[PDB]
Amino acid sequence: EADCGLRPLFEKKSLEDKTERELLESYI
Amino acid sequence: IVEGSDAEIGMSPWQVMLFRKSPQELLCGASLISDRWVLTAAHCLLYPPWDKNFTENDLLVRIGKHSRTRYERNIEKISMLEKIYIHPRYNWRENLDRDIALMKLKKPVAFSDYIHPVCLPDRETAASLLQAGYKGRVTGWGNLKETGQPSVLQVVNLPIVERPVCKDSTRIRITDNMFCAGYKPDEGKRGDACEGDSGGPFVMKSPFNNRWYQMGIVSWGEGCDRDGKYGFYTHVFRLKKWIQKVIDQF
Amino acid sequence: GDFEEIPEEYLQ
Ligand SMILES: Oc1ccc2c(Cc3ccc(CN4CCCC4)c(Br)c3)c(-c3ccc(OCCN4CCCC4)cc3)sc2c1
Ligand SMILES: *[C@@H]1O[C@H](CO)[C@@H](O)[C@H](O)[C@H]1NC(C)=O
Ligand code: NA
Ligand code: NA
Repeated sequence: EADCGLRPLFEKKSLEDKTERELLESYI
Repeated sequence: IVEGSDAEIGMSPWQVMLFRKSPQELLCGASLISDRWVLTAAHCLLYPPWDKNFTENDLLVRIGKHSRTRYERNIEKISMLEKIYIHPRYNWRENLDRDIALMKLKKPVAFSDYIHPVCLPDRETAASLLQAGYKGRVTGWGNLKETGQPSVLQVVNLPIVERPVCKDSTRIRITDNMFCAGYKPDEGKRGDACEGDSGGPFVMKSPFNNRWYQMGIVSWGEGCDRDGKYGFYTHVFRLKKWIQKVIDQF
Repeated sequence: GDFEEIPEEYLQ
């Protein structure tokens, strides 16, 4: 899908969820 | 989900609930990959050892939910299935190799703030993110412990585990079509999917384009959150050719 | 607990 994986309430508004930083910090 | 936490509203808009018509009950998790296709584990639909063999008419797919038991009026959408496709080489007799199935909805579902598809990985995304130590996310309305039920969708983040470690934790023969995940007994952190969560998505957020990708499908485990044991997931990219085949042809 | 009743339209 064109906009697959971009969440209306998060990525689209540029807001981050409570624990996504945990994932990103694990990607060396 | 064992040792997880309540999900935020709209946190996993691709999460789908596989719901049995009668008796009305939660069977498994699943994921929305387009307006008319849902991805899940083959074992959710077919597993002879447990006398399981559901057809299109036996169940419903509920999308956009948060609460496990409530009928979320004006928020969730319930759909009927047109057809179910199970991998021709799904190995239920031995190790659940190629534990994957596709379901075609009778009519497309309209997207909303709560309903939105997840991306399928490309070879490059899989190569870059499917590495030991890298964390993924699992969501579901499954049991809170091996041996109760959550009120709302639960979430837990888990690190992918080195293939040798996965292999040495079980007697089951593992294939290239699976990967395992979970914390090690010494890491001082727990978490795992559990009964009712299987068939659900294991996702990762690409640091390159900020999109969420479904890297795995909750497939099998021995117990839930047992030390020295790990959850096994279907390698979605490895089976993408089959996925595209079904969708393109049907 | 058990599940809440869903519209009949979805059960036919
Ligand atoms: O991290 C994970 C990853 C996957 C799973 C699964 C799926 C899972 C686990 C194990 C198997 C069996 N394995 C044999 C070797 C490889 C497959 C299958 Br299929 C699927 C769990 C589960 C456990 C019990 C259950 O119903 C009990 C209730 N039943 C009593 C008998 C019938 C009803 C339903 C789901 S818990 C769990 C944690
Ligand atoms: C499962 O159900 C299908 C469709 O009703 C049937 O064709 C098949 O014989 C059943 N058993 C197995 C093991 O597929
Ligand atoms: Na082994
Ligand atoms: Na474990």
